[PDB]
Amino acid sequence: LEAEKVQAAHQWREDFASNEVVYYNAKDDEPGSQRIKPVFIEDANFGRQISYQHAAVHIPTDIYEGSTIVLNELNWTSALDEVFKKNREEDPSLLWQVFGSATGLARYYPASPWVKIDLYDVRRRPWYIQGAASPKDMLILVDVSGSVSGLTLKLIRTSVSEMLETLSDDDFVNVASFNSNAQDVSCFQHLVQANVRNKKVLKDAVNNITAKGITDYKKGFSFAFEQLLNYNVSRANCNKIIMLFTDGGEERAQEIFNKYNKDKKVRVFTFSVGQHNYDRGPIQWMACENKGYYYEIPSIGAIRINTQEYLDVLGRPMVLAGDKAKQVQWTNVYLDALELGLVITGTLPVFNITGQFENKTNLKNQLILGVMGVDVSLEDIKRLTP
Amino acid sequence: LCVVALNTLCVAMVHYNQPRRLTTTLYFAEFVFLGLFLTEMSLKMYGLGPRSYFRSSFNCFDFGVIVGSVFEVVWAAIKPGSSFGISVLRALRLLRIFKVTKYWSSLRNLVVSLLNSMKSIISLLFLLFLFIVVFALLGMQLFGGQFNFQDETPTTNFDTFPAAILTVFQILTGEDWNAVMYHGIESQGGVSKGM
Amino acid sequence: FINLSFLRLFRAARLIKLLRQGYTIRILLWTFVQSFKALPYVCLLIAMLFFIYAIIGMQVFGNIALDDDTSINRHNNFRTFLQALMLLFRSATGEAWHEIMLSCLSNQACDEQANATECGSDFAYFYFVSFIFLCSFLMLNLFVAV
Amino acid sequence: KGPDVCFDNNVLEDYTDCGGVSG
Amino acid sequence: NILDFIVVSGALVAFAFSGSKGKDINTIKSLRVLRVLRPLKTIKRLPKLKAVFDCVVNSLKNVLNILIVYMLFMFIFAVIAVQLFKGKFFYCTDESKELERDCRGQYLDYEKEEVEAQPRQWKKYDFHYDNVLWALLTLFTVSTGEGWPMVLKHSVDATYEEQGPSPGYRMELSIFYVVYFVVFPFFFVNIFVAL
Amino acid sequence: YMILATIIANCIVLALEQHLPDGDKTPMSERLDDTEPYFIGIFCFEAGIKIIALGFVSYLRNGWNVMDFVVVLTGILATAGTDFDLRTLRAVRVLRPLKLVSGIPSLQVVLKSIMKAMVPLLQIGLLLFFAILMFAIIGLEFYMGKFHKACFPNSTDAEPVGDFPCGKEAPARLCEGDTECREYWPGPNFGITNFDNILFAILTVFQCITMEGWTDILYNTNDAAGNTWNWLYFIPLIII
Ligand SMILES: *[C@@H]1O[C@H](CO)[C@@H](O[C@@H]2O[C@H](CO)[C@@H](O[C@@H]3O[C@H](CO)[C@@H](O[C@@H]4O[C@H](CO)[C@@H](O)[C@H](O)[C@H]4NC(C)=O)[C@H](O)[C@H]3NC(C)=O)[C@H](O)[C@H]2NC(C)=O)[C@H](O)[C@H]1NC(C)=O
Ligand SMILES: CCCCCCCCCCCCCCCCCC(=O)OC[C@H](COP(=O)(O)OCCN)OC(=O)CCCCCCCCCCCCCCCCC
Ligand SMILES: *[C@@H]1O[C@H](CO)[C@@H](O[C@@H]2O[C@H](CO)[C@@H](O[C@@H]3O[C@H](CO)[C@@H](O)[C@H](O)[C@H]3NC(C)=O)[C@H](O)[C@H]2NC(C)=O)[C@H](O)[C@H]1NC(C)=O
Ligand SMILES: CC(C)CCC[C@@H](C)[C@H]1CC[C@H]2[C@@H]3CC=C4C[C@@H](OC(=O)CCC(=O)O)CC[C@]4(C)[C@H]3CC[C@]12C
Ligand SMILES: CC(C)CCC[C@@H](C)[C@H]1CC[C@H]2[C@@H]3CC=C4C[C@@H](OC(=O)CCC(=O)O)CC[C@]4(C)[C@H]3CC[C@]12C
Ligand SMILES: *[C@@H]1O[C@H](CO)[C@@H](O[C@@H]2O[C@H](CO)[C@@H](O)[C@H](O)[C@H]2NC(C)=O)[C@H](O)[C@H]1NC(C)=O
Ligand SMILES: CC(C)CCC[C@@H](C)[C@H]1CC[C@H]2[C@@H]3CC=C4C[C@@H](O)CC[C@]4(C)[C@H]3CC[C@]12C
Ligand SMILES: CC(C)CCC[C@@H](C)[C@H]1CC[C@H]2[C@@H]3CC=C4C[C@@H](O)CC[C@]4(C)[C@H]3CC[C@]12C
Ligand SMILES: *[C@@H]1O[C@H](CO)[C@@H](O)[C@H](O)[C@H]1NC(C)=O
Ligand SMILES: [Ca+2]
Ligand SMILES: [Ca+2]
Repeated sequence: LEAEKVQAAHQWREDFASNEVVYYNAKDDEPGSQRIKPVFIEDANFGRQISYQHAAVHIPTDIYEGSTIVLNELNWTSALDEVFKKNREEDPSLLWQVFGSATGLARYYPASPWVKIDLYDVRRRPWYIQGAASPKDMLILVDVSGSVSGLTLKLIRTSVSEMLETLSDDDFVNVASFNSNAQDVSCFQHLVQANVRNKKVLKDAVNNITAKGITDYKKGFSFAFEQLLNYNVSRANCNKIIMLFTDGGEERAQEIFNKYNKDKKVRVFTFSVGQHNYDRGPIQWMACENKGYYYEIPSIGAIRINTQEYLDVLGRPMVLAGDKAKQVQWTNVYLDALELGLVITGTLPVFNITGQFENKTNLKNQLILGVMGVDVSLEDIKRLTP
Repeated sequence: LCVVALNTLCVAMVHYNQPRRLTTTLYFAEFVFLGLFLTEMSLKMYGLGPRSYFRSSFNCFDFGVIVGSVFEVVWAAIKPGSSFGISVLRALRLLRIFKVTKYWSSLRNLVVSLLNSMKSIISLLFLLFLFIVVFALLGMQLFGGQFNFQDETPTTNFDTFPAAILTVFQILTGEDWNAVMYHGIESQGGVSKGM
Repeated sequence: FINLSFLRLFRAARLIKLLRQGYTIRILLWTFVQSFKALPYVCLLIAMLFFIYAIIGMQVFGNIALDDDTSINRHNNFRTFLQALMLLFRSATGEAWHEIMLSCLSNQACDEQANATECGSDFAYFYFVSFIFLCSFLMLNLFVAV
Repeated sequence: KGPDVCFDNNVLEDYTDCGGVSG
Repeated sequence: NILDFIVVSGALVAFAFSGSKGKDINTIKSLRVLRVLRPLKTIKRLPKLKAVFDCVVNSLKNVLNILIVYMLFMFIFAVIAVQLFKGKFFYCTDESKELERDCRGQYLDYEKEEVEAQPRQWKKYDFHYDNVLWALLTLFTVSTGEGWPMVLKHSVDATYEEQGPSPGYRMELSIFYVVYFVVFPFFFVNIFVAL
Repeated sequence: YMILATIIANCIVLALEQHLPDGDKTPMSERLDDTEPYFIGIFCFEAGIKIIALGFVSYLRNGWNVMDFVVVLTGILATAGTDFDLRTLRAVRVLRPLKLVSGIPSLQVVLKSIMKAMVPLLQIGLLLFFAILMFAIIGLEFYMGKFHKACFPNSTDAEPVGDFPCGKEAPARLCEGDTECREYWPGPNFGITNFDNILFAILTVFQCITMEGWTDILYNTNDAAGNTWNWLYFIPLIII
């Protein structure tokens, strides 16, 4: 509530030269900001040194602090420290309280230095993913025709492997490959629970595909649409999405889309992978027509960001639902990134509601500002059960 | 001649991150020079006659350059993007310097002989182009589509006709032909087979 | 004790023994060799050009620090007279003379054994361009003389 | 047992922006 | 004898400045490298070497007009290349970014399977066409033939005045280079040999 | 002029083709493939008219007519060829642009004039070949299998850390750090430029004489066996 109220009254300064922003960046020993040097007292209930005076901010390696978006985020998120302090005041036994923004930076309390290379990204975390969108029924189509051989085949394999990491045990996924003939990359033949074992099996299967043949989009999309209509087996009964991993084509196949999804009940996400000059027209048309999105993956460095962005599209119905789509959800027992042991995290999305009193913008208000999270240790639950 | 020299000096000062005043000055000077050159090609054509003015080959070149410059000017306003650069060709009008020297005859006879055997030059260039096309087609058949390696696909490949003809031209010049040879050998199997 | 492995060349010399059968290659090879031996001062001028440019490169770019993944390294440098001559010949044939020029321009990290902490100069532009032009011109003059 | 919350196919969704028109 | 005078005077000045501290060490280095002209004294003493040097100078004077024409054509081509390619030879360290303001901070380099944090910096290509002198140097390197595929790739990938490269954006620009190779290395250089 | 239009159109069709790896094909590929037998029929018709006009062994007495007959025969065999060993027959259809040389006698005269000045060059090539052979032999006697040693770190996965040859102690280049020069590593350029046998030596010498990457081979010899005497092999090689 406080984050929404504060972000509603934002001016969006285009320059931060005269009035810098004051924040404590983590993982540290540029114009636009001034850093904070904390005391970092050694405290119990945590394995490290923490400071209760302010909140630490973590920004990923490939995201540059000092940009206009990041600076505006560090401006409007500075009002969360008071609520962090009040929440601790009402409960001294409270663990990390974190706000992970859609920009990429996470502001967490209490302040503590970050833990080689740092590949941590907040938007890939399971607690962020479960609150960014509802459970899903992903179906991955892979173009394994002659043209994808070489760099744009290992890139597709890595993209699929990274995309599978964005699923949980409440989602259902399957991977299929087509080259004039559609088939499953493994011995599942239907949607699986996408747990650790099924995801590992699918990753091993997709790591062993070879490129040959001629693309036929009609057969592959027919296979995907018939796979998404099984109803013989357990599923999620939620968001149905076909994620297409190809390079380019000269066919859009209006017939298949008209026959299968006439009422547009299934989203279609299309990815263009590799460095090539093939025609991207149909690839973007199929994304636009079916409530989907179009993404380009030209190298390895673009794999991580592009494989996580589709959750912005799936979050539109949640934000347009209103306050009814605001419930606290608890993740599976996982290991804390800040070396705290086994924890579960509560989750609550934050909506962007600037100027909603007059109801006139409605354009960027279809996306979430971020996700709040609070950590509960299993030691507390063990303590409550002598 | 002095006007052409001044035009050359004006066009030779264009550089990256030039002041806006210089850019505007050059933009207006282009119009001024075009109008002046147009008035010197009409008054000299009426004082000599269309048949007598076109007798000299360099006057035909000047007329072609003027027409190209007018086309560039009209085409640089309806869609200002890049530019062909025909306005620079007027610098060739400095070739009048040799006229006042004793080397005018020797340099003029070379151009006379070049124009005399123009058909032979065109035939030789076309034969070279035909051989380049044949070799590009042979390269397309031999290595077309086989340059998709595990790492980045080389730009110097034989997939499309423009790429193959550029590769053949580069090999003709003789620069980095060994790299293309290594890529072809690797495509055909490697050192063991395909050598 | 003694490294003796050159004598094999003598056997590889038997090829020359079969060069006398041709009645059109011998008369041409001998003619051009005899024309070469009649014009030694052109070669002397070319050698003086190489000597002067090697000395100039030695004095100017001699103390550039040797680094790999560059054009001034353990294989191609200005340190010694033989190394300078090798660099000049490599540029004369033309392999990466532009890369060598860029590898020594006024801001190169300098060797940890010389005096100046910032050695190298922007004189390499004129040095390399003039060397290429003069070498090409004198080689062409020798070719036409022969 | 799966979650009893499903949010999709909203009538007010914009979906007028892709990755193609923008780039 | 004038050259001998410079040699002797420079040696004397260097000796005079030697007996002190390092006053203007750059001038000391210049006077030290000035001593290279000693072998040049041998030309006059040997009549045969003087004769061959005179023959070389006469051959150089025999092609002065064609050298001037070649320089004029090269200047025209360099001006056209400046007009076509000024400012477009900038690039970010990682190909993801296309603007100078975006090319800030650090990125992940996925080379040699180590994924290292490398700084983002907005750099310029080694051989560019920012002004007429840079274009002349680049065209000289192209005419020599060394590394001209790299400049061809950079020219093809160039997009706009202050924007990063995009592969295969303007392939037709290769025509320019082709024309260049038809006119200088092939044609113009072959008329020097003939002359 | 109707036969010249058939050829120019065939050339445009050939230039419009695109090749994709592993059997993939664009729709335009099949669309252009369907155009082939009309071209073959037109060529066969023209050849038949010229036969019924000039005879056989004086129509075949012209080399250009021989080339045309070979082209049309290969095309006919490809049309009636279901077997997979047609690569050596489908590679003949690249000579089609040469057919317009036969259709224009002016180009024939120009080509005869350009090629009559290359016969005296042949002896030069012969001499050149001899030179290469000689140098190849010398290389085969000195640099046989010298580029197969590299700084492997600890025989963990047989991945060399540097792409340069070795010499164990000696004046040759040494490993730095925790690496040793183990036996067998392909070579400098994928193992292509070496003096293993006479063919590899000949290819390397031919690459050297064109002055393209000869310094790389010189440096490889320098750091494989020392730089004291390697210049005496390459400088005379480049010169001659
Ligand atoms: C929550 O939603 C609100 C609106 O619903 C949103 O506020 C809007 O923010 C955008 C910026 O993201 C403002 O856009 C202004 O106008 C243009 C369009 O972005 C910008 O000018 C350039 O635009 C190009 C592309 O169009 C862009 O690449 C470039 O960086 C821009 N800037 C340049 C060239 O300097 C303006 O800069 C931008 N800002 C201004 C004018 O101050 C909208 O005006 C905002 N609308 C409202 C009503 O405030 C808000 O950001 C959302 N919340 C979050 C956290 O993003
Ligand atoms: C028409 C076509 C005509 C063609 C004519 C061709 C003429 C030019 C021929 C050039 C041949 C001489 C150059 C030989 C290359 C030397 C290569 C080499 O590395 O030699 C070193 C070798 C031993 O190698 P090293 O590294 O010292 O030891 C460890 C590995 N064994 O050996 C040594 O230890 C040093 C011995 C080699 C250096 C001296 C060899 C004699 C050179 C004399 C001058 C040239 C003689 C020309 C003879 C013509 C007929 C061959
Ligand atoms: C994003 O940055 C903005 C500028 O850096 C912040 O805006 C500043 O907030 C300060 C605290 O509210 C203001 O200070 C006082 O504001 C009162 C308001 O009535 C006035 O007395 C004065 O303006 C000022 N008093 C003193 C003694 O300084 C700043 O005026 C105000 N603007 C600036 C500094 O330009 C935003 O607060 C910040 N965003 C968030 C969410 O904190
Ligand atoms: C054919 C004849 C009439 C031309 C005579 C020579 C000048 C027109 C040329 C030769 C030197 C050229 C100069 C070459 C070098 C420079 C420096 C350059 O200045 C900058 O680059 C400043 C910007 C920066 O680097 O921050 C402007 C172009 C200028 C003077 C060029 C302008 C055109 C000049 C003066
Ligand atoms: C003696 C000369 C004639 C030898 C070279 C003949 C030229 C006419 C050839 C060699 C380079 C060829 C160019 C090689 C590369 C290109 C760019 C290319 O243009 C495109 O737009 C390609 C389209 C695509 O991107 O798929 C094809 C034309 C062009 C300049 C080719 C046209 C024909 C060119 C100019
Ligand atoms: C499961 O799916 C199938 C088809 O996807 C549904 O249709 C049945 O398919 C089986 C195939 O062996 C056959 O019994 C009949 O073709 C279909 N049965 C009918 C029409 O009654 C099937 O109904 C789905 N559900 C179940 C429980 O099988
Ligand atoms: C004197 C002879 C060689 C005539 C050629 C003169 C020109 C082409 C050469 C001769 C010496 C050269 C200078 C030598 C050293 C430096 C120092 C460097 O940090 C900037 C460039 C600068 C200033 C050079 C510019 C080019 C230069 C002036
Ligand atoms: C004959 C001598 C003087 C050459 C003079 C003509 C040269 C300068 C002309 C001939 C053909 C011309 C090219 C023709 C087509 C294009 C494509 C266009 O999108 C950019 C300019 C560009 C690349 C032109 C540049 C200038 C060019 C290379
Ligand atoms: C592996 O490395 C160790 C030290 O890193 C060293 O003893 C040697 O190089 C190797 N050890 C072996 C071969 O037992
Ligand atoms: Ca395909
Ligand atoms: Ca080269």
